[PDB]
Amino acid sequence: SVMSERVSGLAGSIYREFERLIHCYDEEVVKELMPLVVNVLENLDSVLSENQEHEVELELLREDNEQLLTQYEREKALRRQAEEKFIEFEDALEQEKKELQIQVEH
Amino acid sequence: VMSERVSGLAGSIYREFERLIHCYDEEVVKELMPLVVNVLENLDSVLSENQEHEVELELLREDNEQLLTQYEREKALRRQAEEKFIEFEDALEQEKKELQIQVEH
Amino acid sequence: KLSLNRQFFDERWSKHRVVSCLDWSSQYPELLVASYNNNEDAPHEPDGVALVWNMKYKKTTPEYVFHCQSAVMSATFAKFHPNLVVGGTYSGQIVLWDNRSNKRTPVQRTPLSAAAHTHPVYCVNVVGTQNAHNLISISTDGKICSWSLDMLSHPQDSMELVHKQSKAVAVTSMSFPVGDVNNFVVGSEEGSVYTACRHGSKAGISEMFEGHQGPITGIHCHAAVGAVDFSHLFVTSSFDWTVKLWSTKNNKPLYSFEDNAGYVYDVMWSPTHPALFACVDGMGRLDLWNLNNDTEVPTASISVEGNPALNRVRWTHSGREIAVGDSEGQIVIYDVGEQIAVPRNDEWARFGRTLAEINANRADAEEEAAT
Amino acid sequence: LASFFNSLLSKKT
Amino acid sequence: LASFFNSLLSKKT
Amino acid sequence: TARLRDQLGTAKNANEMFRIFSRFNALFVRPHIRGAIREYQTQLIQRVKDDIESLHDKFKVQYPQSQACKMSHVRDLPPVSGSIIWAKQIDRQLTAYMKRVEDVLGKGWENHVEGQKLKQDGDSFRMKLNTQEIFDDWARKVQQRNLGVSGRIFTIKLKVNFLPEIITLSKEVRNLKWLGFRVPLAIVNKAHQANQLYPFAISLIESVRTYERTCEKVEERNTISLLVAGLKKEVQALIAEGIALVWESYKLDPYVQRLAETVFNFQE
Repeated sequence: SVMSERVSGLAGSIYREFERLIHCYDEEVVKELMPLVVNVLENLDSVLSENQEHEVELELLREDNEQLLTQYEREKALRRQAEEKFIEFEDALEQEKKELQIQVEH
Repeated sequence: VMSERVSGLAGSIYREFERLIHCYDEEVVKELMPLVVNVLENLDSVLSENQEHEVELELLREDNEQLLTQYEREKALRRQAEEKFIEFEDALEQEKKELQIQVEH
Repeated sequence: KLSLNRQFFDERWSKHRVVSCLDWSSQYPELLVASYNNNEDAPHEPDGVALVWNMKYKKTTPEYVFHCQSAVMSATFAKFHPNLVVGGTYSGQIVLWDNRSNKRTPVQRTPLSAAAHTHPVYCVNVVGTQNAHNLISISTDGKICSWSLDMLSHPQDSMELVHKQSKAVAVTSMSFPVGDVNNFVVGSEEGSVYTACRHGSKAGISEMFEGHQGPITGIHCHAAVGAVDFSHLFVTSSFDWTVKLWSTKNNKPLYSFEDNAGYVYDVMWSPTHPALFACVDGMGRLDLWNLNNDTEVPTASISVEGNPALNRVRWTHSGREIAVGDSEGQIVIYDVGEQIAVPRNDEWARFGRTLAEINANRADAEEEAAT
Repeated sequence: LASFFNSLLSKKT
Repeated sequence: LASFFNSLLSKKT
Repeated sequence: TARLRDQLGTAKNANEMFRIFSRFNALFVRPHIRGAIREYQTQLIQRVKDDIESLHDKFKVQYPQSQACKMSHVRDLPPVSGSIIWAKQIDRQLTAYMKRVEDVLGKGWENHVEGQKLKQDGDSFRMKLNTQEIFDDWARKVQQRNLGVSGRIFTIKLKVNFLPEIITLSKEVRNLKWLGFRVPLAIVNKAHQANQLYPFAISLIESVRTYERTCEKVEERNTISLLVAGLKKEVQALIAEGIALVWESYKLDPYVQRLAETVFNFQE
């Protein structure tokens, strides 16, 4: 769990205020507030670390969507190019084999 | 909307703040307010951003899986069509040249 | 042509100081005030120091010496009292100097209260008439106060120039249109020219003028008067390596001049030729731009020897000479030729065709960019 | 979230 | 992260 | 095409040829018009490369050794913000030259024979022209410095508890907000605290310095001590009134001029 610069900065300001309040009045100011602060401070780092994983997963899976769409479109087009060349070859060479058949029949 | 874990930890620091305000004086937290509301607002806003990211993540993952499956089926159809084409090619050319050697006889 | 005329330097005072303001007296057109920052080598020496120089005499010594304990970075003459020199310093005092008094200490100064300026003052000027005129000064924090020139311990009127949910602007430059007392324009450190009104129901900053990406370091309204009015135009300089021409009727810049390869510090119009101004840069190249000749190339440019940064530039009232001020402290003065300085009869009409063409070109370029 | 700690503070000042 | 203010506290104990 | 081949007979300098090349850019989508202009493009690329190299030598010196730092310091620019400004205007000139070469070569300029090196060097130069790390280091040292404003308005000899260098931080806050940087809110509120108290603190330190300069004069010339003791106790009472005040107090606003005019009266 690597701490960011922003969480370290605001924790430094919290450290400043806590040192000021320790020096100003007594020790008994901090003794119950800092465990109620440090868990929130850990939660900030945890939610930022999870959020950055969400961002990188979003980018990779998004670009995989735009890969898939155009690849499927290209593949459909080249299936079509297989599906009329079949027809043209079929009726052309069927007409030629039919003329061959009738010329060999007579 | 305020999230419940931030609300609970907020209640923890609220009763702590009440303890320090009632215990010594009123200047205990006069330098602590705009720090702590910034920290709690940071946690709430980042958690809300996480909440948006989760639902858009599940949508794009779902139609990603759908697109993968339909592209795989398109691969199957394309390969089947090419195989049928080359088979029909060879068979018809085969009996055609059998016809022309029959012609030459 | 551009040629050298005179060189001004003082070893005791002007050494190791940056010139910060230049002006020529209207009553005495052969005089030039100057303003200098502090000397970091000699803390025992006065920080602010003002020098008055002369044209008629051959003497290299300055005619008057004034100084102040804080660094003065804005100095000017008084328009309707010939014996007064107004200075604006780093601390925010608006000091007043008198040549008739034998003391080089400032004879009057404003208090350093919240009613007056506490941030540095870069613009000081006197506007009004012979029987009615005030002293106007805007500090860096946007505070503008009006002073009577006979009694300096209290400002007359004071308000803060704000915009964008009352955020204070950072006024760095200042200009006044000819024949106007209530309306004027300011530069800004925030990179945006504003229009301001002195008194009225909309007394304060009126309008955005947008288009500079750097801190604006010098503005000047048009000053040459002839057959056709041109007082709505002004030219700004900034750190963006550009000089931009503007008009008060347009929210957008008319034309950007991009001949430089460095910071541009001041620009001001010629008081005689209508389509002529000069700009200075960080490489000592004082350029001359004639808009009736060409809109992309300086008409005449010369470089200061040793190549220092030229802070200020200021024409004379005759328009035949022009004074620059460098970063080491020598006020170098050039005199321009008669083929450039002298306006011809159709020069106003040629500029009256010029600006329209410039605007048309601007429109074309903008449409092209949009498409 | 300002209002609530604000009440916290002014509730007795 | 918990170490910082724990040290903050143990200064005088 | 013949209407476009009079360019040398019209343009005598590369800047107006740049301008007329920018104006007529959309005619070069046609391949015949693109092929018609080839001897101009090489010279234009060489001029742009010379400008890019000149700006490289401009960036060869650093900001402390530059004259721009001196000229910014004489114009009340803090040095961090001046460095940020200088690097951003260098980057803006680089982007303007990239716009120029995109205009000269038409579309697809990044894949050209000459545009490939230009685009690669522009990318590698813009990687070195970012200003994030210097801003982060400034933010860290400001969050290490702790220029506080809180406390009593006097400190004991008489002096005011206010460092005058905190107004530099307010200048950097009001400059860096303009340049798109998101400074933390505590620093912005500290800058607000400095900018509120700065004229009052300046008047306080000026009145205190005036009071001690006239107190030295009073204690030097002791013969007139009976005449000037009428308001000396008055301004001492004002000082003792201000002893209880702190910087957070809202009663300092009448107090500063209520000290000031008495100091001026005692001077006069």
